[PDB]
Amino acid sequence: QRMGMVIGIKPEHIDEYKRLHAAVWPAVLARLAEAHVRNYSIFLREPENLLFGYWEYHGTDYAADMEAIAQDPETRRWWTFCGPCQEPLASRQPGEHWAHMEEVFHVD
Amino acid sequence: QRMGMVIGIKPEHIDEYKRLHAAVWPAVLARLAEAHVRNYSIFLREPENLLFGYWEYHGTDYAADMEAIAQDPETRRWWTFCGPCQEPLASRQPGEHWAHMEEVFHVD
Repeated sequence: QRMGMVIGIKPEHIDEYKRLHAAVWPAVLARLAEAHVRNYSIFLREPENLLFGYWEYHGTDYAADMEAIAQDPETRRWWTFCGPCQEPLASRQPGEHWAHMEEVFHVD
Repeated sequence: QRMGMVIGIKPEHIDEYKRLHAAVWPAVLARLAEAHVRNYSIFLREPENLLFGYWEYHGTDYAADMEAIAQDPETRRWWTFCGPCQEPLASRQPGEHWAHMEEVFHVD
């Protein structure tokens, strides 16, 4: 089960965002493995200033495991550094930070 | 070796684009495997009207295999139907159709 998501990034914080993601806290990565997320990549487009997230989720209850991560106190701390670099899409859904995208094609 | 790429889509052709990619010609899919492209997904964002492509390339000379595909007469026919649905990024590089994105994070 694949997922693609998109969020804006403030251009003055691209280098900071990059620096953070060159060394993600190993427990945050462990919290993500624990929620069955695998093969997770983030890609940057300039000058449109967009981040595109891609990951494969091998779990059973997505909205559960996502709420699990969301109150793990150390992941919560981590997001205090990512967030101010980010610019959630004005067109996103209520409750969304990253905006979910619709898969229209796959081939193994 | 992962790749992420982005292109715009004309919103009046989203349904056509979706219809085409629900049943891609098997020879196009086969020539893509021939060029070592695997786990290839495309995602749609509305209302921003962006397509985000993701694939993993297990080859050894990317720029070669990408012009192998590019004059395979069936794949060229195929692109006669995708292209007109698409809107290449004004900010893209000369010679680009889809625009390359920079990976800034990965975890297995």
